[PDB]
Amino acid sequence: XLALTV
Amino acid sequence: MIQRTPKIQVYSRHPAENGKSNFLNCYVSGFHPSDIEVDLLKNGERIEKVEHSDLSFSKDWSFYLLYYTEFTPTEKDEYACRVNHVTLSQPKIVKWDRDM
Amino acid sequence: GSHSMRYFFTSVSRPGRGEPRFIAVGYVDDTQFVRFDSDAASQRMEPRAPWIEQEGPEYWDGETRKVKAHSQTHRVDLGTLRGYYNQSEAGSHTVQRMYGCDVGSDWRFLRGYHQYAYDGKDYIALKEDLRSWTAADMAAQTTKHKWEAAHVAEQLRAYLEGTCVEWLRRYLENGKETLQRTDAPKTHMTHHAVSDHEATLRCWALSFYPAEITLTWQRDGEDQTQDTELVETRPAGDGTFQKWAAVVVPSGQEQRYTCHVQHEGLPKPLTLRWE
Repeated sequence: XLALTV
Repeated sequence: MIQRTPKIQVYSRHPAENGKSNFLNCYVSGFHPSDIEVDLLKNGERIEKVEHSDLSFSKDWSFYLLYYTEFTPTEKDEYACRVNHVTLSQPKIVKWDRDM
Repeated sequence: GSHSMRYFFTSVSRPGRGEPRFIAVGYVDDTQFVRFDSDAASQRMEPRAPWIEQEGPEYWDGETRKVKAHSQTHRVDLGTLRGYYNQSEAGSHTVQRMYGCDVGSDWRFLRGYHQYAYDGKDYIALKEDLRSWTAADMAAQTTKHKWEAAHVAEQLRAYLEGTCVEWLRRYLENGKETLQRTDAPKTHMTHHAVSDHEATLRCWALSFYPAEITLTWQRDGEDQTQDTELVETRPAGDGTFQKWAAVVVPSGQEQRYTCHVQHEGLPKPLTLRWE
């Protein structure tokens, strides 16, 4: 329903 | 760091009528950071049965929250919302005005 | 009409007072339907709309796993961001992320979005083409390089054009009574003397849905935008919204002033008058 770090 | 002041609105869900149960809302919007103290007051005293919405935010990233409780307006009882946040040098009280 | 689905995530560090506080919420248009709060006892994604309650255990289990995974990734982000900006251990910082999709009237994919902020400022955003990134500063360029090397946009695009739009369509069908409804504003204006020479005119719009509305004052047909106090559209708490606009006017001039209300639920824009 919902689907990574900077 | 960015800081944005809460815009505080206190109001009833439906038009207030003495003796008719209703909901008292304190809506705080446009603030940053999210850490905030919000109390509803009845005759200057903290109301205990208060719920609030889940923390969310607007397109501009600023936060908004709704604090609310069931109440029955009367003639003599005075209502208000008290908010503190890093942007306010002292806690700010906004009084409910049913004649807006 | 058009519809949107959006997920909103906020993580706030609180150094030496625990792990970061993470809150997630999901919305269809202006109606909330789920929440997760990392500080709460349940540790579950929870329903916040009656029409999502019928979703079965795989939805609740899978969404709780996904949202906890989003939380972990923001915990890493808070550490990484403090390094990028050379910030000290002690102070509290905030990462926010939003993503989701818009569909048109045919409920086909229209636009997709995926944006992050750090300490209240744009950090990095997926652009309209869903293939490239807008990075707002030099730290966010470091992220952009890593996300391009890792082909993040392609994985996002597939979500936003596929899964996002499928679930939105599902919710629009299951929660139709709530979500495919328009409640036209009940409008009026109030009048109160502030002294013997001036009066506040306040234009009200009540009980409306969705939240998008425009309230404006005119004086002999001319916009009074600099003189208008417009409050933030606010929830009544029952699924509808309210808003008001006010001007303070010389007593006697009330009939020059008109309030104008635009809302998708109105067959025609309304003009309210004092005569």
